[PDB]
Parts: sequence; structure tokens; C-alpha cells
Amino acid sequence: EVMLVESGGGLVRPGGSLKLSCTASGFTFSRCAMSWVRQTPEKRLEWVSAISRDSTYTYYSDSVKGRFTVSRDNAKNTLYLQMSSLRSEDTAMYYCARQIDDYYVDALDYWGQGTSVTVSSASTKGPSVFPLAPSSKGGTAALGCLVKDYFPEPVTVSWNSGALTSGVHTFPAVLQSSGLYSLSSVVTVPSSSLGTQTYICNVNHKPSNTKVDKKVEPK
Amino acid sequence: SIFIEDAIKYFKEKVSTQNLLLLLTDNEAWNGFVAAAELPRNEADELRKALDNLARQMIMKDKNWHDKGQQYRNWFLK
Amino acid sequence: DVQITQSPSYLAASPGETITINCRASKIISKYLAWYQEKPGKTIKLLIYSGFTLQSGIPSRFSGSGSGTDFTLTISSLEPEDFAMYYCQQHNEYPLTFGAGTKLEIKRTVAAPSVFIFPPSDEQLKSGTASVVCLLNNFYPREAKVQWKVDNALQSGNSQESVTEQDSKDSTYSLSSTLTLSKADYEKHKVYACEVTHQGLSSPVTKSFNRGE
Repeated sequence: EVMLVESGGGLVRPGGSLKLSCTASGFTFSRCAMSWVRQTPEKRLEWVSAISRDSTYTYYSDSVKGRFTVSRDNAKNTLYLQMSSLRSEDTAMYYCARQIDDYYVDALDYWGQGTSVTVSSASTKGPSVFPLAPSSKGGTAALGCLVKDYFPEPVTVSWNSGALTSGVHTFPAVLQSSGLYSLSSVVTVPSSSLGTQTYICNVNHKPSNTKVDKKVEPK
Repeated sequence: SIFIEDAIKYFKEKVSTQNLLLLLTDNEAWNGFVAAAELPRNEADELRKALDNLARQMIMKDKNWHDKGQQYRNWFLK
Repeated sequence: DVQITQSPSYLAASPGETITINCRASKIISKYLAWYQEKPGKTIKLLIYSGFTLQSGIPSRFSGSGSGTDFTLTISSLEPEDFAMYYCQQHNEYPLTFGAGTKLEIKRTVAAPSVFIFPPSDEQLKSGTASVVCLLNNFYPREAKVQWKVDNALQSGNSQESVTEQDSKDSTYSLSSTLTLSKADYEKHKVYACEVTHQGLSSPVTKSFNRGE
């Protein structure tokens, strides 16, 4: 089966540089033209670059021309994208993709899972976790945790060390004007369980190697 | 159609009937040609189609040249 | 560049039904339009290329038609796995360009949200900031209006919203709205409320609290 695996993504500062790599498997890499495509946080797909099977021709989008350089090593079954003078708008999930071989420009029949690139001035920072206390007002109550001011993405949230999964909603993070992310994780539980059952949200932030536990109880 | 008309003239004089055939015949050579010209695929399709007729039209001249030349001879034998 | 207008942006349907997605190119591109499917945790998949040719292994539920600059993807006899994100793309020329996409969601009965309001914690207030959270739980459809009010004054520009994807089990949505104030500004006022407007509600529902109570 055809397999494409991107790497080399990660955190970079504005004006900084990154070199992405894409190792190809399950087919003869040297026979096929390749493309680079990215998906922005707004979930917009944007083609960025392409290279012929033998590197005779290279292609670039206007937004990227003069800053990115695509290359390949057929012996090592690897596609590259050297990115320079990176902008905040270059923040995206970057995919490599194999082109169909009917025409020099063609559709993309196989895609990699992608590698994430974040362009920001912010430094890596673990989250601050605050409780969303259940309201004082035989039904169901809502409670949760506020995971504030962390960078970069993702944070993983669990409840009662994974024992509580039903009714849980962990929202997508929002980027604050501070350049730091913030999200909430909530769960609906029976009102009767309040005071009896302890509720703890477990917040993990791998980038900072940080782990936070926060007990949530009625104020 | 503008691009096609322009192309027809170019392949009539500068490109020889022999050269035109090698391009049109080989898929590998056609791909290299349309890539160098940076043609959109739809224009490439239009160009090959238009060139197929031009080639056929030039081969009609050569097939008629071979036939007329034989009748040209056969007449002198009588 | 070839500009591609994909429509509609959103589609609600049920399994067994048929839907169509449209794409119009800003110039004639012959047949060279491709269709892609995107699902979470999976690589993007090519469904159809050159307008009408199915990729190997793609189910017969999918088919492609078109005329001139316009192209149409058909998905008939919808299966649960077909509910996903769809993108069109011309591959007639560089640069490759994409449609803005179509989200195909599961249709279901209207469900009103359960609304909850959360005051900021004392721990956060000690840091000099106040976050007020309003939760809209398990509603459908997605369209909803959240209005923050502080002492009856309508808030503006100081809130951010976030919405989950359709729930795998009941196909509903959930939404969080976070109001951010300084410790000083927060303590200037008493009543904090968030007003929710949704199709499932006869009239807007307001959840509120008094600071310090």
C-alpha cells in the first residue's frame, strides 16, 4: 500500500526557517511527480509546491515563491520543502501528495497524514487550569475545567483519570490575542452525585512536558 | 482557437513534416513538449487534435506525391 | 489562477438519501476536476479525477458529471461513512486550486441546548483576569446566538466562541462562549448573564449569576 509520511514540522518564529521531509513507501518514488499542499486553521486547502519526477521542473504558488524551495532525493525516497522567511500565515498542516501520471500537472491520488507547522513569537508554555464549578441552582448539573494560556497546541483532557468519558465535551482551542491558546472541557453529571463523587480533570501538555490535576467541586 | 491558429502556422513552416510526426507519435516526447511549453491540459488536448489533422493533411500530400509520381511514370510507358 | 466556487457549503442528509455537490471554475478547464473526501484521523482520499473517472476502490455510490465550467458530484444511497468533508480541485494547470469545501452532516430532529453559566474562579481572579463561560449543550441545528450582558449592557468584542463537531451518538452540537474581563472591570458589576437564541427554544433562554453570590 502507498504510504507518505511527513516530518520536520514544528514550532518556528516569524522570519525563521524549517525544512520538511516526506518519505514515500509502497511505490517507485522516482516514477512520480509530487506536490506539497497545506491546510490552514480555517480549513482552507492550498497548494504550495510541486516537482517533476526527475526535478527537471519545479512549481510554486505566488504566496510562497522566492521563500520556499522544493527538492527531492529519489535514492532516499524522500521529498523536501525548505521553508524560509516564514510568516504567521504559513501556519498550517502540511501534506505531501503523489500526482497521477497522465499529465505533468495532475490530480493527487495519495496523501500523507501531514505535519503541523506553527509560526509564532510565543514561547512554549504549559496551561493554567481553573475549575468551572457546578451551579448551586434530581436532575443533571454541568461542571468542567478552563485550560488557559498555553502554547503550542494540543492539550489532552481526561476526567477522573479516564473513568469518566460519557457526557464529556472538550472544545476546540481558540487562539487569544495574547498569542496563547485556551479551551474548556465540560461534563454533565447527575445533580445527586455532587458532594458524593469527586471530579478531577487531568490536563496534559506534551510540548512543555506539563501535567495538571484539578479537582472540581461546588463553591 | 486563437492559440490553435497561431500554433498551426508555427508547425507548418519551422517544424518539418518529419519532425512533426516524431512529436505526435511518441507519448513520451509529447509530454516533454507540453511541459516545456507550460500548457494547460485542455490546451494540450486541443493542440494535439489540431496537429493530428495538420499531419494527416501533410501525409495526404506525400501519399498523393507517391501516387501522382507512379501515374506520372505509367503514362510515359505507353 | 483558476478560481473555484464550491457549493453548497453545508449539507444535511440521512442515510439512504441522495445528495449532490457543485463546483464552477472561473475558466474552461475541460474535464480536469477532481473530488476529495476528508475524514478525521484519515488521510485525504481521492474519489474522482478527470471529472468523471472513479479512483480504484471507490464505491459505486459516487459518480461525477459536468457541463462546461460546472461539475457535479453525486453521492446516492448514503452510508454513515459518507458523512464527511468534500473538496473539489482543478488539475488542468498549475497552480492547483481548491474549492472552499462542503460539510456533509447528519440530519436529525431539532434539539434545544441546555444552558449553563460559570463564574470565574477565585484562583483566576488572583491572577488579575476573569473568564466567564457560557455552555450550550447538545443542540441541533448548529446555528445559535449567544449574547453576553453585564448589568443589562450588551457585551461586544470581548468574547470568543468554540463549537464541537457532531456527536457520534446523538449527532448534536455543543458550544462554549468565553467572556474575558479584567479583575477590575469584573468587580465593577453585579449581574452576569448570557442570552441564548436557538430554533429549539420558543423564546431566548438567559442564564445568569450575581458576582459574590
